[PDB]
Amino acid sequence: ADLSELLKEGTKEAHDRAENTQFVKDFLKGNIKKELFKLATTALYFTYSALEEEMERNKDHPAFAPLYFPMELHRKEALTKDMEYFFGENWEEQVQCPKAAQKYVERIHYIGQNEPELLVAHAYTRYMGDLSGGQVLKKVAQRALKLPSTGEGTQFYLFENVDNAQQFKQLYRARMNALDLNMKTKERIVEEANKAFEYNMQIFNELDQ
Repeated sequence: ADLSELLKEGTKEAHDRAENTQFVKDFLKGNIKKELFKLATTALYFTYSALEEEMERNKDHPAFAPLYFPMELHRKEALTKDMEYFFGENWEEQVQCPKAAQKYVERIHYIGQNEPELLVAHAYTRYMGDLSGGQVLKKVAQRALKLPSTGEGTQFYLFENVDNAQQFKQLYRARMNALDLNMKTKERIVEEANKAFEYNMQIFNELDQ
């Protein structure tokens, strides 16, 4: 069967779990304050920094190269602008990676340096999710926090180099389904994706407290 299908079905439970967390529900209803949003943004910065470091490291690797999309997808530069907006120019001195997020970062670096064929598990749970929910989540944050309408603080949510999200998202699935993979390697990818959903759930719970 198709990897994209195995992932849609084999991660539906862990997807709904992390999606039904208290943080996500409070966010959708406009009930997240600035400092808490700054903490959540800090966590995204170190997470995407880690993942994109490993994607660059494996940009030539046959089990990942077709999905290397630095211009279309990478978020580190956008998240840097948002950190600059929320904390000022010396923001790096002002923040530390949260404990649950550091555990996820370690797992990203381990996968990128030892089992690169599973990197697609972490890319698929991140950017494909990010691509669809971007505009909806951008709007609620701008309103809740009264952010400038020139976009400062929400650049993470804008994929400036992707003309049509729906068309790119189709092209990405097709590339993923065309990766030369036996049925064993495929199932490891679904399990690593469930692991990723679990890490993101633990990051959300840490933010709730």
